[PDB]
Amino acid sequence: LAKEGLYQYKNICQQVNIKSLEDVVRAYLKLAEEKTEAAKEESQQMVLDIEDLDNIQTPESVLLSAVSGEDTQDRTDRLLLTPWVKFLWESYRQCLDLLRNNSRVERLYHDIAQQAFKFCLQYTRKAEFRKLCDNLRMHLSQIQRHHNQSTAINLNNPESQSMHLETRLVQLDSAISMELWQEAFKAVEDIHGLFSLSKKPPKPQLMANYYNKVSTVFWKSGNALFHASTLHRLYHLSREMRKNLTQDEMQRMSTRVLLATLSIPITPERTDIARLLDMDGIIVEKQRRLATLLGLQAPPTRIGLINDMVRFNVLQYVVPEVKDL
Amino acid sequence: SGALDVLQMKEEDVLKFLAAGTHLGGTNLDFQMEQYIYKRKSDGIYIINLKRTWEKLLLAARAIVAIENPADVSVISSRNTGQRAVLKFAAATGATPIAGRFTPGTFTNQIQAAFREPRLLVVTDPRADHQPLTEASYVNLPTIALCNTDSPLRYVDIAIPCNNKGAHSVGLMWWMLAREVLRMRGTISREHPWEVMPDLYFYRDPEE
Amino acid sequence: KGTEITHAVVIKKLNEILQARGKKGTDRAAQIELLQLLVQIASENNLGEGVIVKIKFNIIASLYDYNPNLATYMKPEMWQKCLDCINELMDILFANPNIFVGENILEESENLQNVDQPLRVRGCILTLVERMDEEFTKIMQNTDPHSQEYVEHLKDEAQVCAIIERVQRYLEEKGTTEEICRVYLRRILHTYYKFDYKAHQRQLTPPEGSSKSEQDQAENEGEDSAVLMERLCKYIYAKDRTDRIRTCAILCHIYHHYLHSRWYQARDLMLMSHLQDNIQHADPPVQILYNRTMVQLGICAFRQGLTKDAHNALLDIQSSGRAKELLGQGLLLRSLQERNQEQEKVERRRQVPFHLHINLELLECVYLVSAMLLEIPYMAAHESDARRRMISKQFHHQLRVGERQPLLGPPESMREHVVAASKAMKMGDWKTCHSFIINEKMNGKVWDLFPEADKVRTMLVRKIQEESLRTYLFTYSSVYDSISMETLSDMFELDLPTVHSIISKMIINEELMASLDQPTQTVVMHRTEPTAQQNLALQLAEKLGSLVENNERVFDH
RNA sequence: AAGACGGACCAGAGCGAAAGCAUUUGCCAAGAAUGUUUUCAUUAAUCAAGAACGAAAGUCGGAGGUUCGAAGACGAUCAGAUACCGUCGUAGUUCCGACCAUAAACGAUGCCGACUGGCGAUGCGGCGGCGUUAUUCCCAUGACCCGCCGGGCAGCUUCCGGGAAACCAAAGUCUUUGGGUUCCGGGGGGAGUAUGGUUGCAAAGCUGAAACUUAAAGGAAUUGACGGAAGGGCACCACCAGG
Repeated sequence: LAKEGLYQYKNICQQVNIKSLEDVVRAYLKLAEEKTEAAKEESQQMVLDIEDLDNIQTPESVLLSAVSGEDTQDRTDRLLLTPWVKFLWESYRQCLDLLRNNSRVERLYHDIAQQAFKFCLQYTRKAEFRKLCDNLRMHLSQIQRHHNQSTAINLNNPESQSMHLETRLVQLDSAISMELWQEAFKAVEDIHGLFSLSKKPPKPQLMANYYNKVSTVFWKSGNALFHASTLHRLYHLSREMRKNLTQDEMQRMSTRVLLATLSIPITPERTDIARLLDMDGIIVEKQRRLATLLGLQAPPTRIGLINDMVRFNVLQYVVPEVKDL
Repeated sequence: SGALDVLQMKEEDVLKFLAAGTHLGGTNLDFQMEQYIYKRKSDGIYIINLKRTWEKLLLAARAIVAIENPADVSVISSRNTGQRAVLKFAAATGATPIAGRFTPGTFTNQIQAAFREPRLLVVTDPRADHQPLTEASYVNLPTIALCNTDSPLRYVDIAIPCNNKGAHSVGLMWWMLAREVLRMRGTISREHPWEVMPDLYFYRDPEE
Repeated sequence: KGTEITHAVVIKKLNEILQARGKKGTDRAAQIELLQLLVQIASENNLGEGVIVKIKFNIIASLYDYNPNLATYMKPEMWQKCLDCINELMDILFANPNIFVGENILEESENLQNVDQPLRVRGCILTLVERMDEEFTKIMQNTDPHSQEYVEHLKDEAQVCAIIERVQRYLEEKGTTEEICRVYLRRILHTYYKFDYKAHQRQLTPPEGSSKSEQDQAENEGEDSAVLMERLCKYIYAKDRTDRIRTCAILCHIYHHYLHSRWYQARDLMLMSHLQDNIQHADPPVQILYNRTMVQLGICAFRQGLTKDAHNALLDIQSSGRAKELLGQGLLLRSLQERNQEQEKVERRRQVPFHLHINLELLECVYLVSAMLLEIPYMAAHESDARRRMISKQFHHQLRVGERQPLLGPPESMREHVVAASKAMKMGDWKTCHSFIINEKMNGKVWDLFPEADKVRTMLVRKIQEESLRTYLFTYSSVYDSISMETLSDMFELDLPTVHSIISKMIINEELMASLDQPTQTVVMHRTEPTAQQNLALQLAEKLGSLVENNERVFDH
């Protein structure tokens, strides 16, 4: 699947993009079967495993669980593994798919996000992680080729929309937050420049608003000063689309503003006594720096960030219980 | 020896030995040139010893030096890569250049188109100059020969190991052997190296 | 088939297997099968039944030598052919005793004293059991962890351990005491990775209506004959001084003292036998077993809930990144140090089976959490603008790799559960640590590893409650000038004899200026002052000023 | 069906004392090479006698005769052919058990041991390699590459030396003549005939002359010339087309 793919590199770089796109369909039909090949035995070994009794195997369960032997089913795990030669090759093909990549901008960038979200949610969150670093590099180095590739034809803007989803889903689902949010932040920052290249498209910025709106949940989960950045970025980039798209959501928009008021100030005192000894100014800098990424460079305070939403006439536009509250 | 320091190879020489590729040799087994071989490459290509190159570059020059004439030193190059070089050797040393065919009989043959009276012969390749080497052996003529790791050695007096075939390894030694004699006898005196580059040397390479 | 007569050709047909091995080229499939042909053709009995005894002695030698011949690492079915016939030879031997060993009971077909040495062939039968054990050692090592068939091969260990009983019970203790280096170690070999889980089914199964027959009073004693024979041959490894195995046994005794017994013994026997030095000269794969042992000391430091000893048994281990290779599983390009593959082949043909692998994520949650409840009230004294004991290269520095993470959302990694609980520890709320540890180590099955883990949790319940009470007092110290004992007994859910052991040691050992009326249950502190903490912060500075000024004259004179 | 034979693969290759050995596979003991701090302690060397083996045809007796095929005969061939040729075919070929003991059994070239020059292969065994390939989960395999060791097959190559030259690391280390042991020749014949021995069933095999005959016989090499030897060119005293 790779030695033949090395032909499929050079043989199908011969301008039959009927053949190129159909093999991208086959590149899913690569993984469409061997996803199920595990997914049958996900039941079918566990058909046998439940048919096996653990009461008799309890000292072997001591040999299992006190060892943490963790009885995974390699019937799946190896039929899990063989579409990675089918998966990762197409990602490895992708940086070399220059001068049009439009069989793949339509499909494979999103078909990677199709295939990744299956196998990440199935087993492979660490094989997700480096691959998203790989994709971001095979986003970047493919652009750094610059062999007839641009963003302003909305080529990289759905490549964004795939890869941003590839970041934001695993983060929320279950991932280490320090690393893939940087894979999101390096996606969001560069593609803010690619939006700046592609004449800022407000609907992927509405998706970026949603990427903020995702993060407003997450930065009430992870960092209030980022939430100071993102909920202020949630509302105004929506309030731009209240002007740009003329949103007639006068119940929701009156209730997304109270959503934008109440959560936005609440920044209590830090509890980290070691981190003051361990140089807090580096941390607040990163709290500043990824707020410079979002465009709200200094992380705003409790009260003056309310007063941004107060002075702007959307505090008037609150569904008035919160306004009274 | 003369000024012993630059007579023990300077990096100007050392780079030029690498630049002309003189250190390389053939692939053939020797029994008289394997002493002059430094090492061999993977599956055999012989790195010759440039120490053996230089020490024979000194003494074969010293055989020419204290002959009061370069006229009875007939230097020989049937190879066209050395024909510019022996032109620039005879330009520098003043020796007698022999380009191309020996015309068998210049050393024998009373009745002949020519007759030469040398004392020492200098040879690019004793296989390419065997017809000099025959009439060297006929009338008691010693012969310096530039020998690679595939060269013949019969009737061959003091031999300077070089790659000395094809490349600028030919014209570097004629740059160097005219260096060594003007080092000994000349205006490049007192064992100083040349200020003349081997670009007055290396062979013509038909131009644009 | 070969020859249709009795004994005489059959020994020559026996020796022809024994002879044909010693060649630069030798196939050994025919050498095995003809021995079974000589089993059935020896239909005569003790003219031929004794011939089977050396045939079963030579089947295993033919079965063993058959697989460093093609591959590799013997097939376990070929090993189960060894497991079958070692059982079968002992089945012969239990019916045999000292017949065809002969010993002039009869001579033909008898006498293992005929060539040669009637105990040695019996002793090499025990060395054939080694051949069953050595490939099974490879079978435990060279079989995949995620493979559920690895559990299937591991089930045959008790069948080996049955023979470890069956040999030494048929022994005739010539084989016991001469091989007390090994035959005793064969009793260790089924003990020193074994569990308290069966001991919970042995000892903590109540003997009121279960262990009433002599069935649970013979097999359970055999489960503790192994913890007996180790102490029985402590004193025989006084004799069998065997420091490659003696130091190795005592560390496995310390395993039995930590796990299979009470860890107070394991703390003593490390101090007793002084195995800081013997491990070097005696085969540094036993240093790996030594590093396996002090890990399991820290396990039973954690099983007994001792956090300092969980830090201090992880002192020869967790002051270094060696602990990966202390199970023999480090990678070559993991650093610029691990070279090379061939030495990696030596170390990993050697080490280690997966049931002999252990949970390092537990070990990090052993190492990090144990100093987390220690160093945070310790540093809360330091971070109260009063520090002189800032210890470099500590869990403080193991916190630093997890500390500066501003992006860190939910705790999901093992360090992330520590660092979240560390911040919950810094808040002084004990309850918030329990969400970050106990549930998440059940999420990562790390709590799900011990039977003692409910106690270990309950031990670490109070280690969170008592010490976050200290960070409650350490952080809110300037304005607390009257401190209750009735409230704090109700707040942090801690009874008074603990609280009196807390608050006195909060007053005595921390040396806080604090009046205390334990009849009134009232702490009165009055620290005075927080702006004069800067006077303490300047006396942090100017006292350093006087020292190196003195040290300016100390070096120069 | 018959009986024959394993092509091509198949070589300056292997093995075997030669005479020799080409389907597979098995059995059988053998033999070489190699490697070998194994062993014997010099048992070694070469060889009249003596012995083994020794192609073929022949013969002895059969089988066998498919195929072929001395003889044999035609058909054709030629002045003559019995020959080549075509046809048919006996013995033979086929093979067994015998004799035979011969061959250009030729490498026209004693043995053994020593010594004297350059290279590149190949069969072989052992070894050296961050060598490649190759499998099992890879090693250890092997295919193979570089290198080495030998004992090979031999090859190429040079005032190694010789030789009448031819040629030859042997056909060298010879007049500066001597390793050892065996075998053989003394110009050419008559003639392996006579003579006797001798074997063999015979066929024949072996040992082995004289009278007389002769100043040449022979060997290489040079030069011619010749060829129903071969390769080049040209002329109407040669052709063609022609007159």
